[PDB]
Amino acid sequence: CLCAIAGALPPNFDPRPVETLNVIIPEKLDSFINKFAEYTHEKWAFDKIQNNWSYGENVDEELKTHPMLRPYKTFSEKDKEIYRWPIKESLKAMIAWEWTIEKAREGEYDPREGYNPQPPDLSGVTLSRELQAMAEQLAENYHNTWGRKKKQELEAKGGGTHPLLVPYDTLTAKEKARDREKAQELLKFLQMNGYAVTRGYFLSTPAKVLGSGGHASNKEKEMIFCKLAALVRHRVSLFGTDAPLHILARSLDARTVMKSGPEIVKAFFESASEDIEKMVENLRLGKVSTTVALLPVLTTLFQHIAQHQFLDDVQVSCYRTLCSIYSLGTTVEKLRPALGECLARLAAAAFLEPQLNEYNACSTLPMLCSYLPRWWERGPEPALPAGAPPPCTAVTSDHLNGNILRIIVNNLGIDEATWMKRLAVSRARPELLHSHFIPTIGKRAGKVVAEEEQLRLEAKAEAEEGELLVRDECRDLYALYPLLIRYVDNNRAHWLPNANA
Repeated sequence: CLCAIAGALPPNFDPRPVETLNVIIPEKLDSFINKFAEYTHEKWAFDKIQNNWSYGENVDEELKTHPMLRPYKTFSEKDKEIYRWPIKESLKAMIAWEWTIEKAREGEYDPREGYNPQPPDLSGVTLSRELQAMAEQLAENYHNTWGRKKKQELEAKGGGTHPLLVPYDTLTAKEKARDREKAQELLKFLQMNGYAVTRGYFLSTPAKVLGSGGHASNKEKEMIFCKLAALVRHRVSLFGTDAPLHILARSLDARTVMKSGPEIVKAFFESASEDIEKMVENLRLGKVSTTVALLPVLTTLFQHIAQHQFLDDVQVSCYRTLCSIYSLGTTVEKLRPALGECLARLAAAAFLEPQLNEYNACSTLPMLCSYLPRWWERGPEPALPAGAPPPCTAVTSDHLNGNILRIIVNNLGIDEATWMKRLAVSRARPELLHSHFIPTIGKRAGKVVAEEEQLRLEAKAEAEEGELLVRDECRDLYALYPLLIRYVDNNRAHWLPNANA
């Protein structure tokens, strides 16, 4: 669910300060420290100028005076160290992370009584998001450092807790700002100096590729406890698939990879159903738009050869990849000829869902001729062979993408054959799937004879209601007839031409 949330975004404390005091800054950077300390005391005097503060004998807030308000040149270097200390500890903390801080780009309201700094405007500098992460993590350093000192201190005092004694990610954004702003000046002053400063979303997708690597670890499992977690991770891949550009195509290739490693098991079971949802993720892989994916078809051909022998789950996954072929209808060719080979494997002879998969696979005049022969077979109306022919019917619907309209009227005559078949079960439900193909196939005079089949529905309703009159003094046999007749009513939904009426 958290993955769904981040995917929606894509559209006794234990402080860890880095070691600081042990680290050694190069001495030439200390001259830079002179600069940041200079601006530090100058701007600090400047905010005091904002409130009309001035130098005086002693520390007296009510007197509008403060002794430290004296020029930076007046400081002894050791007094400068009092402001250098956060600077040196910060830069040493960065060198412990070995963040680069090096020479590069060229270096650079009534006035009040007393010392008068005229500061460069550091606060206006624009940190880059990588550098914003750097300031975020240095502020995280102030957080963990002054916070670790605060925890060891309060625990030394026998005290309880403080609001800031928290992991840095916890913070409300303005609390992040409380040290982020001090770091900003730390890094904003760096960028204003123009010095190179480095650690030395799409991240969800790259992490998905990392999931593909952990999936290679799952291939290591295919070599055969973590693997169940890999299965829940596959479920996460499904829910992430529900959330679903070239890197995304790379992810599609990863989907082909996981589909293949799953395909090794193709020839507990709920994880195989997760492999089916993973096949839907393969449909998402079809959505993305190297040739290794075509190899998946090559296993499909030999699996098709297994069909000649007459397990089934591999054929179902092939039906799902065929649904991805329907996505191609919403959208290597020799591998399509291999799909024609599997079509021959179905042509040799329950597997009707795989037949529909072939109808999806349809998405060259010889195909039209064999389809005409299939119409000749349609003339014959053992019905299970027609159920196999339903794939040829939907493939014929694919062929329309003319004469195929009148051929579709002949298909309506085949539906009349289905009506004669319907005069008195689950194969009839497969015929209802064929009726969905008729919905794809959607002349009135054929629907007039079909209306005569509706008259057969009237005779059937009459005999059935009369059977209910027998019930007044069993009906379930008439119920299934009412259901197939309801499928014929779905064919009437295909007939919905009302404007012509």
